[PDB]
Amino acid sequence: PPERELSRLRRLYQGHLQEESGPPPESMPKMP
Amino acid sequence: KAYRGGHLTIRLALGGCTNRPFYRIVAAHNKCPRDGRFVEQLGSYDPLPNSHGEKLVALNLDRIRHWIGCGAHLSKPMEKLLGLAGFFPLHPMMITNAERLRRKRAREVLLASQKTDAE
Amino acid sequence: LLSSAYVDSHKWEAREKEHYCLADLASLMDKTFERKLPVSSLTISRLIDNISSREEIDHAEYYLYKFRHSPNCWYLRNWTIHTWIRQCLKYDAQDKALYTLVNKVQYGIFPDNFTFNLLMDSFIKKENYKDALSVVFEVMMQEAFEVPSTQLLSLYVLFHCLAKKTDFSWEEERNFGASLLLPGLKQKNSVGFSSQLYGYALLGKVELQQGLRAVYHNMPLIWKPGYLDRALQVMEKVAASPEDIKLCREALDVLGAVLKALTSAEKLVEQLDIEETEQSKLPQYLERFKALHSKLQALGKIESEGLLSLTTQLVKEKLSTCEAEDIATYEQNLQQWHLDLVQLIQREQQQREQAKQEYQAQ
Amino acid sequence: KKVRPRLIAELARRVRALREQLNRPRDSQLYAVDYETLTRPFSGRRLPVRAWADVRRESRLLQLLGRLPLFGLGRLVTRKSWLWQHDEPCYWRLTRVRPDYTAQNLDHGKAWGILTFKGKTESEAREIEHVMYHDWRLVPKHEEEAFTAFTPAPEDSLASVPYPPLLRAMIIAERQKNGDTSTEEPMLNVQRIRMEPWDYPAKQEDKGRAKGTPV
Repeated sequence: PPERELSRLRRLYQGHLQEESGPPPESMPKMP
Repeated sequence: KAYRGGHLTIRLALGGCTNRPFYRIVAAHNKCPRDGRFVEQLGSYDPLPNSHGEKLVALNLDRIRHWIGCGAHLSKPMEKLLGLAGFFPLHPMMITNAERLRRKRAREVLLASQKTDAE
Repeated sequence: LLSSAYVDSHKWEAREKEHYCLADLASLMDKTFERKLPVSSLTISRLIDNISSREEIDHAEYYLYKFRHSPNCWYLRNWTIHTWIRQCLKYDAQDKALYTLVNKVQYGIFPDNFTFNLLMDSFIKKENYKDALSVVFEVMMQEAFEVPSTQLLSLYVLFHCLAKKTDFSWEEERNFGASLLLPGLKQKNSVGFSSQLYGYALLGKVELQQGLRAVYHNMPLIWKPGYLDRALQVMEKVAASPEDIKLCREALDVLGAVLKALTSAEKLVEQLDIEETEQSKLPQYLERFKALHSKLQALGKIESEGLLSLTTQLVKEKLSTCEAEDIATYEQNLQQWHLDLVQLIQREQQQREQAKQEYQAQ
Repeated sequence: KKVRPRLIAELARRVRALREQLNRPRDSQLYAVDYETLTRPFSGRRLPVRAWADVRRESRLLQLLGRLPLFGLGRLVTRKSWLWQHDEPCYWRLTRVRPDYTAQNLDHGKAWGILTFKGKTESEAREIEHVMYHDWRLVPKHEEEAFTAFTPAPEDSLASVPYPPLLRAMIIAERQKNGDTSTEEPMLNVQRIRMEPWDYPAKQEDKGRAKGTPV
């Protein structure tokens, strides 16, 4: 999502935030 | 038993015995008991894999389309079944839960490698 | 500052009245309130219209409060509000008119621009600029600077009180800043642009010291940050305007002192984290100020005369012309108020006549 | 077979309906709040945690209009939640106000107006919801022009989406069974499906009201 929309959500939920997650892996990982 | 308001819903009614669940897909008034009176049975769902390693799901698509066309709602587990069948789109939470599982296993794979590297 | 023709009360005292006894109307309203029934705007109109002593001023105030807290509080007419102020000035009760105006929420006293001038002018004649300033702060809270006459009288009272004032509380800088900005935006002259600069400077100081919410909360101001930036945009506009428009040195010194005091030296964040805060933009403002300050001095667009002195000249020039237009609208309101009042007296008569005829048959 | 009439049931039914109209609680009672505990003294129920900060900082609508002539008819009022959520102007244009005369400060009541949500104005006025919320701000007169200024962006929205995989295969299999040999892809028309934001003002006329039971 754009950076302005993430800033809008960080203000709306200021004080009750988690760490921002990035794009997920392209495939399902596997335990070696 | 006329209820105050309410509506029809396509949902899963639990059957079977202890540790052996079996679901019947039914259209029923949302206020009725889970396993009680229903309007029509629209299929079934066996969540336990059979001898062929399969989860069997029966869908009366003709009657499912009829009751949706008559104003029937869908429970969340029912929406996910229709998404898996390709009848509906994949539910937003099936997609999101899959991404969460990928991030979860990407951290475990990273922790495992860091441990082997230290070894 | 207002002529005698503007303050004259002959045409108001010549209004068509219905003689009543305050005690009678006061009793009729008491019975209606006990029955939890709505009172008519014509009843409160007669009660206020038939005041005849400083002692009745206190009784009428009690029923303006009771009518404000009644089902028909919205129907309080303008001629009743105008009359209430006229009565308070006639029986030397300016402290009562000012009390109800400050407590407009409890009494519903929302005067028009003409009535604001009569009350504010009375305090100016007696040189009671403390109370005249309280009227200006009420004109600002109601955003009633739509008439040029009210704009000039307000700027005159503000500059007269700012010259003597030295120590400012943040609640006073806010009220002074807003009272200087609104009439300044309406005046397209040197006194007008210097008021915008002066106003933005005081508001910009409150923004950085007390926060942006302390500026707009319960104020006729916008909730967008950058009041010091809008002060500099005035200096930019003056530098690209006809030579007739200039800026006073007293206003520029106020902004310079604010910028130097800020640069030299509940927890809810309202601004997006990607935007630049105002505290981080102070060095940029101080640089823009010194650049524009020298640009305006080379163009000869700085005025040496004081704001109070420059405003006094503007009043003598344009106030006489504004009184003529306000007196014209005042006469039009008296006639329209007379027609509207007659229709209320007739509608009441027909209702009593219709009731008598039907009640007798019952 | 003729059911015996139940007169006490009808009697009580009318007495209850009557007492609910003559003893109805007013807005100043239902929508009062204790700003220290953040509870409504009418029912003793606390407000949700996400509303605590605004309840202490923002104003109710009638707290703004009670200070204006004619209770602010014709003025523009916006909400702090709209200012934070949307960049396009969202506001009500007030047309009618019914103040709660029983409030000491006349800071409760109802209001009607014309809605302009995200730059699009409605055709008719209606009752405003969330009038009792601590969330309202008055647009200054000298800021109305700059606040309402809006340029409609081109509604370059998608017109059709595919069918789900199984539904598509069944629609195509039905074509071929009936002799149709078209190769056009089945498509769902989503133009008629106008998606409103979840914070779009709902119909206040069709909204209920808390029943009388003061604590």
